[PDB]
Amino acid sequence: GMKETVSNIVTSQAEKGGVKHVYYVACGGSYAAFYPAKAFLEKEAKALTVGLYNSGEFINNPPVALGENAVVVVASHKGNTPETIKAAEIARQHGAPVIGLTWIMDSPLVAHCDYVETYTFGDGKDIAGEKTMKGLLSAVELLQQTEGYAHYDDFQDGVSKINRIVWRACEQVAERAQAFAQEYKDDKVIYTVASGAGYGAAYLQSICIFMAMQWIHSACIHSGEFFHGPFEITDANTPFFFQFSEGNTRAVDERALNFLKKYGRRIEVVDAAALGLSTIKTTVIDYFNHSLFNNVYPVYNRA
Amino acid sequence: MKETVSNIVTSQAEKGGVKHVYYVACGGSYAAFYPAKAFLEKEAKALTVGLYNSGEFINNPPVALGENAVVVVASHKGNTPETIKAAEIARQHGAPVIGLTWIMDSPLVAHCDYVETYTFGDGKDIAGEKTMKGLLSAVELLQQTEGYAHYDDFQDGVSKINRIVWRACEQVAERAQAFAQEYKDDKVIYTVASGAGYGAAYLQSICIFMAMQWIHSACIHSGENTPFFFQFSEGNTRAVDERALNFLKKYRIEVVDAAALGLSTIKTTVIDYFNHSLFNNVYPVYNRALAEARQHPLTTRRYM
Repeated sequence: GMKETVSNIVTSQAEKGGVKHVYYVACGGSYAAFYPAKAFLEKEAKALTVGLYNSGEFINNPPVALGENAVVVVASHKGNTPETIKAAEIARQHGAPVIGLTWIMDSPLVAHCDYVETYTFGDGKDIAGEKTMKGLLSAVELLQQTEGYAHYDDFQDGVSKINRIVWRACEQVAERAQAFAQEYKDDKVIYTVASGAGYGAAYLQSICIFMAMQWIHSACIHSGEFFHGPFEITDANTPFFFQFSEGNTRAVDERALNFLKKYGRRIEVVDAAALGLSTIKTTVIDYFNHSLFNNVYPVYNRA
Repeated sequence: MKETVSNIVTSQAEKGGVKHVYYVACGGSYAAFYPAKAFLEKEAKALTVGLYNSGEFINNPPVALGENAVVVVASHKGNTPETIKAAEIARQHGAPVIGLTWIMDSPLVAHCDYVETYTFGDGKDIAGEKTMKGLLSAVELLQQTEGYAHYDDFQDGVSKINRIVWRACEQVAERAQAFAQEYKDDKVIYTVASGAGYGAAYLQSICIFMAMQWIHSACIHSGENTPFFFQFSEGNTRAVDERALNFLKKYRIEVVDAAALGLSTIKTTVIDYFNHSLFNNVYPVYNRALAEARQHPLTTRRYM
C-alpha cells in the first residue's frame, strides 16, 4: 500500500524532523504522469513543498533539500532507466526515503528503492491502480498523514469511479476517433491545449503520441498562456487537439476555446463534462482529468 | 530586492515569517521568472515557491495563499488584466506583493506593496534585466531567511554577465545571417533546453517564433529534415544537453553554446542561473536576421 508506506515513512523520519518535501522524479510520460500530484500539493498543501523533476535533470541536478526531511517518489516501467535509477540511488545516498513505481519487480529499480509499489498496466486494466493514481495517492497520503486533508474521503470516492468512467468513455469515443483520424491523418503539425491538474496528459499526448510515435509535430499550449503569444498562430488550417477540463480551470479552458472556435476552424475538442466526470465531486475533480484523457486518447492514437 | 526583501522579513516575521513564495505572471514575464523558481527548488530547505500563469492562479489559487506567502507579479507595460487580478487577490489574503515593471504609473502599481524595475531597451545592462531582478528576489529571500551558501559567488556572476553577453551578441552576428537564410523557409522550428535556462527557450518559442513570426514551435526539454534551435546550456545539465545533442548530430541543427559564448568565467556553483540571461540576450541577434530574411516585421500582430 501507499498508506502504510507513508506511515512507515512518517514514523521513520519522525525523529529527524519528519517529511517536509516531496519530489516526483521520472522521464517523459513518467515525468508527466506525476503532474497531477504536483498540482495537488501546490493547491492543497500548507507546509509540504513539491517538485516534479525529469530524472535526467534530477540525477545531474539534485536539490539540496534532498534530505531525510524529503521523500522521493520515482517511476519507471520495465524499471531500467539509468536516470530513474541513478535518481533512486542518489536519493538513498542522501538517505531520503524512496518509493518506487514499476511494473517489473525483477528490475534493478526494485533493488535500489526503500519501498516499491507496482501499478496496473495492460489492456482493460484497473485505472484506480494505474501509474498516475499511485502518484496521486502518494501525494494525498503524504498530505493527510502530515497536515491532514480536508477532502480525503471525496478523493477516495473519486478513485472508486475511475474505471467505470474511463473504459465506459474509451468506447464512447469511436463516436469521433474515426472522423478525427480521417481528418488530421496528413497534418504535419498538431497542437494540444490544456490547463489545471490534467495539463500533463496533453503534454504527454504531444511528446509521446504525436511527436515520437506518429513522427508528427506538436506542442502543448497552456490554455492561459495561449493569450500571450501562441494565440497568434491560429489560422483556419491550424489543428488544435483541445482538452477541455472539468474543475477550477474550466473557465481558463473555455476562454481559449471561444477564441479558437470564433477564429480557428479545425479543433478536435475532447470534453470531460461530455464523458461523465462530474460524477466526481467538485472539491476533488481537478485531479481526475489526467486519468480520463490519458486513457481515452489511445483510442484516437490507434486510429 | 535586498531592501524590499528586508522590509518583508521584518513586516511579516510578526505574523509567522515567509514560508511561501509565489511568482505569478503571463507569457514573456512568466518565462522570465523561470530561473528564480529553479533557484528555490534547487537551493531552499524551508521556503516554498510556485510559478503560475496569472489566469490559473486567479481561477485556482493555492490555499496557502496567506500572510506567510509573498507574491511576485510582473508586467512589462504593466497592465495585463490577469496579472493584476492576481496581485489584487494576493493582497486580499494578506500576502505582500512585489511588482516588476517598466512603467511605474501603470494600473498594476495601484496593487503592489513594493515595486522595482530593470534595464530594458537596446544595448541595456544584463546585470539590471527583468530576469536578474526576478532572480535576486529569490537569492535575497533565501539568504535573509535560511542563508545562501554561494551568495558571494552569485554576486560575482552578476559582475561578469553584462560583458559576457555584449561579446556573445557580436560573436553570433555573422552566424545569424546564415541561420536566417536557412530557416526563413521553415514553418516549424523546435527550441531545446534544460535547467534554469528553460525559461528562455520557452519564450523563444511562444513569444517570438509564434507571436512575432507565426512559426510553429515547441520548447522540448532535453531530458524528455527537422530543425532545432538548440541551447547547449552550461552547469549541472550540460551533460543532459550533451546527450540530447549527440542524438541530433549523430542522427538541420543550430547549436548555440553557452560555453562557446564564454560563460564558464562564472563559477560552477552559480553558473546554472545565468544561462537564461545569456540565451535571452544572444537570441535577438538571430531573430532580426530571421525577421528580415522572412518578410515579417517582429511588429506584426493580428490580434491583441
